[PDB]
Amino acid sequence: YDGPMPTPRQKPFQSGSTPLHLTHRFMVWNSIGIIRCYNDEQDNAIDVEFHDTSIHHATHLSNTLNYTIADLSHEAILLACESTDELASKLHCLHFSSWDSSKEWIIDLPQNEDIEAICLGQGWAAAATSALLLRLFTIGGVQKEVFSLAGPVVSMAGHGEQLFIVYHRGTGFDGDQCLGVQLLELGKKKKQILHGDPLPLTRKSYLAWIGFSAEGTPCYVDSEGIVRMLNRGLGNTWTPICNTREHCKGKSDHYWVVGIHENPQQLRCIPCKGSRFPPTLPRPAVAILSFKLPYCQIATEKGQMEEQFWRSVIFHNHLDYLAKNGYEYEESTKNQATKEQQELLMKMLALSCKLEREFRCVELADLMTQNAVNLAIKYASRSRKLILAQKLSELAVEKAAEL
Amino acid sequence: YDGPMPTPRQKPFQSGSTPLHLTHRFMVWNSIGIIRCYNDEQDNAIDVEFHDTSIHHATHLSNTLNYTIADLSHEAILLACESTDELASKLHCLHFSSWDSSKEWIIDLPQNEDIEAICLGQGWAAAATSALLLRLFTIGGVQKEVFSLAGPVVSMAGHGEQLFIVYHRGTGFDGDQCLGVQLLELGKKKKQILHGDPLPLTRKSYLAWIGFSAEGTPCYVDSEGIVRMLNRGLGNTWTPICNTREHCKGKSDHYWVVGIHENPQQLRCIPCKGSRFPPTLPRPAVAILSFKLPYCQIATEKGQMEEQFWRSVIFHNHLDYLAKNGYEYEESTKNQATKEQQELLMKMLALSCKLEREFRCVELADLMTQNAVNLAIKYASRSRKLILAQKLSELAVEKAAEL
Amino acid sequence: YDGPMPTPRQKPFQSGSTPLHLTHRFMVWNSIGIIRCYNDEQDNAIDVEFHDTSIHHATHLSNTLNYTIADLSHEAILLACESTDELASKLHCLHFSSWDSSKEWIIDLPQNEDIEAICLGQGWAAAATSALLLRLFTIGGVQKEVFSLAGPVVSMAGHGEQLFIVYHRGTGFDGDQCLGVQLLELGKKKKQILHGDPLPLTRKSYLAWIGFSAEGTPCYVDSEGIVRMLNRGLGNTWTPICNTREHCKGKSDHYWVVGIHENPQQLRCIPCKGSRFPPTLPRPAVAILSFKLPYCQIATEKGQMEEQFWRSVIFHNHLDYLAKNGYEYEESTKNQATKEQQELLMKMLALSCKLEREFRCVELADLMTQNAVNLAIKYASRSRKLILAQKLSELAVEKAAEL
Repeated sequence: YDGPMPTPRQKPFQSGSTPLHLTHRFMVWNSIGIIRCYNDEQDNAIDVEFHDTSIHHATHLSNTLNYTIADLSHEAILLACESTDELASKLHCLHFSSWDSSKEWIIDLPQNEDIEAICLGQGWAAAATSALLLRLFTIGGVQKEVFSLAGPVVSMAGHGEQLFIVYHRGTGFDGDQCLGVQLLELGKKKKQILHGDPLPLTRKSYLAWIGFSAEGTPCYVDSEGIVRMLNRGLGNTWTPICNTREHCKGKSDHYWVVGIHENPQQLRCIPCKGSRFPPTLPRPAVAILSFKLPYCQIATEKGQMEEQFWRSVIFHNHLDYLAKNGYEYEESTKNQATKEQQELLMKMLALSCKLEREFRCVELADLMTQNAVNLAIKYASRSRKLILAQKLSELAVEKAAEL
Repeated sequence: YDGPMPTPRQKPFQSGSTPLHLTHRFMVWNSIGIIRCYNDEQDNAIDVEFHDTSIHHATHLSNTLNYTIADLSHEAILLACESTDELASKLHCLHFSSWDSSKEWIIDLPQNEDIEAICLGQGWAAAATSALLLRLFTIGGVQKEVFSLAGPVVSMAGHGEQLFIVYHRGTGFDGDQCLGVQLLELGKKKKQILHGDPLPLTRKSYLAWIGFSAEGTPCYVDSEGIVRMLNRGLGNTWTPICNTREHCKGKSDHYWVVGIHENPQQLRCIPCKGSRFPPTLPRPAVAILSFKLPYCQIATEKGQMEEQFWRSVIFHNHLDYLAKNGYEYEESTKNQATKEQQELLMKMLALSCKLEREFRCVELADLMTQNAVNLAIKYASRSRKLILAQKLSELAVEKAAEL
Repeated sequence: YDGPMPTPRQKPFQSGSTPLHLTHRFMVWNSIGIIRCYNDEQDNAIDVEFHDTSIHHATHLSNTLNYTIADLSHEAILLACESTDELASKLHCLHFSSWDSSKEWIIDLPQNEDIEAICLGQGWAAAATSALLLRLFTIGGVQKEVFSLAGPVVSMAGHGEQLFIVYHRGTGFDGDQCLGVQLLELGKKKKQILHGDPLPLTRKSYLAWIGFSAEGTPCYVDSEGIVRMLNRGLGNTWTPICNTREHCKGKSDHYWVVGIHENPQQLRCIPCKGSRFPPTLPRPAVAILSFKLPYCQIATEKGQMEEQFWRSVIFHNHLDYLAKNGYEYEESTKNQATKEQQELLMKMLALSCKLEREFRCVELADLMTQNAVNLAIKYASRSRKLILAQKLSELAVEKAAEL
């Protein structure tokens, strides 16, 4: 027939890695460091580098078992290899931060089970296998819980107690993938935050990179340069926070995401000219792109301030998440966020007042604090906006009644 | 091959509209009013009518931008048009209920982004775009939050703070659609009630109409005349409440749903002979169909009363929803519902008692109030049903212990 | 084309039944009893047997209506038949445990609606029909709620107030099924525990058996012998608890699951040589297989004890479920479970201490009770593990601070 064709399911990958066929490739490049693998026919070597030299010294390994998957954190180095006709699939952990004399452990998966993806969390490690199993391990080598995956894994990321799994929930058509996300919190109270929700992607695009921001919010990038971030303040939906194609000059130009930071806001990525991944040598330079939510009429003052407001809102939801889970957060960052947002609301209200859009001013005042609304009332008494001042006063009464 | 064939995904639509190819078509017909579009080669006009003349005067617009999507509420008129080679896709709002002198605003979507569906809520508006984005706007023109859709939108509806999105979650086979529902509450505490649950449809049918009842419960109709309603009292499942094919006399006869009302119960729709949608002229007459849940042996007294009981139960769940969300509800309606249900239970218990089904009587008494159970005990002492009276007494003891 | 092919959706089935084409087949074989159907051209008979003769006497029925689906519980016998050109699809219940003189009821489904699956709960019965409807009935014959199914049903099971539905959520490819699970609790507070989550299956396998353990935990088996159980302590994920292929000697050997028991742990199944289901005559013998979670390096002492620990953890989650839902549970079973787990942790800590893996000892002590940690501190003071004793002491301080 001549209709829709099933899209081939994309293969699993480690975020921040370059393809396996390269002689000198990146196994992982994140906010902790870089892991490179030089593999020809004579020898196979793995080199580990840390951005902060104080964390650990540079580590060089002789890749005898031919490790093809790697992840790096401030605690350990995680390595994995598939099975051969003689050896089993192995998970290798270099626990360099351990305070004891045993800084290494390795485990063999059962017969005919191959590791397809790994990720490192805070004090734990996870491995998705060809048996549609997810195996949890402590950073010291204890086997934790095991559960089955609803489909073949695509990529896996970890941060703190959070586990971020993207897998094939179905079969897409006409170039589209059919991906689902399983988001778990592996603390003392186990929670499945997302029960295989559909992962939004740009049409005819595939998954290019997943992970967490340094502050601990799940994020991912598709092959069309669209960067999306979990919106905890919007029912755990996914909000686009950047479009790396706006910084590209041609079709063959791409950006290779390395890390995401919310405070200060910066998207650390490698500019790539001619391909989607940078060559290992010479050392590529990390670029810093700004985040921009895809808002309408962003060239106008209204659209510009509206984008700044909602970007400030979503990039400070992590403070509430750190508070709800007992983590440590700076109360000063929370206060600066509110002041930054109340200033943008006040400037947007003054703009709507100049445009004789007084109903819009009351809508903006609904997002304001009680102090900001009281200030907007006196600004409305000024400039002879008498009815607007009355509507704002009635809004201030309603806000005080909500307490 | 000769097997299952992929079903073509149905295109987005506005509920209560007639096809675009008509010279004189309905853009939207709901419980607020009617919006018609007359478009030939000479001129293009849009006419707005309100069922209640006291709400607003009849509005006539010169459709210069060729708006093809429309929605209507007691607050504003929402219009949208796709992009051309010279103009961008635009969202136009006629805020006629505004108390200020600015009763109009329009916004341009970014390049190559087209509006595919719109809907109006209480004080807000939403637009699903070709970029798989959902854009939220206040009724006054402020851009609110934005998040990505898991698939191409099919239809969109709003009521109060609720957002009702139906989209393609996959690809169906053999005439079946693969639809998912995302139900959000956009109040001060954002909630995603349904994380893309599968939307039940009749086999080989497509989505024909979605929306909310006047009381605020999500409902939808498929192409086979099956009307389904969210059952908040049954874990947010979907319960069939009507079958418009029972009122049709032939295959070519159809009913075109306009609105759904829970108190009093009535399904307002347009009878259509020969097609699925009514012609614009002459003005079609609104028919009132009754709701009937698809219960077994409904011709018998037992099945008839069982259908009346569960229809009364599901059509009063909205009272609990209005109470939990601080909305205003009549306590008298809640009391009349319970009295209506306790009377049906009492008549079903008397029927089971006549049939010497005393175990069934105790099952019916489990659904009764403590006062109704006490009354059933004295009715069981009467007519010499001594063991039944003892079982009902032990049930009354258990009910008092649950407090 | 030459690519992925759509997998034909498997047909609905009753768990514990043998195919319909057999002259003498099992309609259901569970922990309550056996129901056999002998059907040739001369006569059609249904025989009911109870494992405990004290429950009820053996029942013999003349299958005049040609019932093809059956389920059995300690309360009633449930039978169902499809519709013919003269008769409707019927649901027949033999309420043998009733304390009244009416121990039978039957109901007719509407025109062109056929029963596809049934299941028995505590005091209720459910039937999934060809109209994509789920109909609830009390054990005495009262019609309860009705809601629509997101797809064609595959199998259905019930236990207490829990309803376990597996259905087709999509179309799989290359031999894979696309199954979803809807898990409901039908008590006085209706809950949808699983909103159509994807059902994990072994690749290229189909669903072979579903049901609940005697303690009330959902479980299911695929065609590759993998037995999975709901992990309530792991965010309602699914954990493999057995692999019946490890007990098979050849490809043609299979195990036919009958029941699952958590305390004592035993998987009751019928060994089958040459086919997937046992012949009705002679009476097959019920085998008892042990549960084994698929852990790595299970031949070693570490892997063996780690498997025993997590098997003990998951097979005692039902005690917490019985407690949260007011059911009756033995506090002695909960105490024996903790003692069994603290002993395994203590032996694993002593093993890690012998291997000079002191960081791993602290990880194991995190899973210990406060008394077990205090004991591990004195064991660390012994054998001159001074730093380990300090780390365990700081862990004991942190545990006391969590109260």
